[PDB]
Amino acid sequence: ELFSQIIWFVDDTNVYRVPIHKTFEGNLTTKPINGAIFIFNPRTGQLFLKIIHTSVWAGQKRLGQLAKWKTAEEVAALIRSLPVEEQPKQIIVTAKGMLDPLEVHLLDFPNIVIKGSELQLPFQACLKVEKFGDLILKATEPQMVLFNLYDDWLKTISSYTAFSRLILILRALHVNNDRAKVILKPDKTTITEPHHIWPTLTDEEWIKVEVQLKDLILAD
Repeated sequence: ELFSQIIWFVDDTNVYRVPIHKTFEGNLTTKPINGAIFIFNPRTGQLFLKIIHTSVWAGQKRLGQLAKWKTAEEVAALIRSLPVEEQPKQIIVTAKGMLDPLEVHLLDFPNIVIKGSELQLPFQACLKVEKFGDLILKATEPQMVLFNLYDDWLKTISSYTAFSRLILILRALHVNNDRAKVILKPDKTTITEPHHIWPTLTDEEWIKVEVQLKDLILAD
């Protein structure tokens, strides 16, 4: 199932980013900031972060549409740089407009099945995590960076449990950033290792955190 085959979630929601601002003259700004494609392996925790520099948009119209195609191009490029045995067997998109661009970009990979999903998996929230947000903001050229979004969790829990824990974190951060961060710091001495994304907590502390995140998402 979702935990067997190499599977990737692809999120395009942060690729083309135009902050909403009204100029002194009363018009909306149109200038983009750097974005990123998130490509996520839910069994291993592996994240490929492709940073999208604003220079790539210079020139053309209907950039929201074009960004779906850019995302697909970059997914295809990643696949071609990997050995066959590391290539995904399934690609899952939560955005419907990704389906046709991916289908056209992956015609050379007949093994790869592309499907849509109604799952709420908001990588948007990673833009609020400073490790990622700063890296994206400050980039001066495109590049790709590797991450392990499960930290050391798989030493003691299953991929299923880790995936659930991550979705709860991202969803909580997405609906209520400030309260999510409070929940994720239960003690003054709670820290996050420099190479980790998330705090170091005991598995009992995580049970309690996970209930509170669920509650926060339910409260909206």
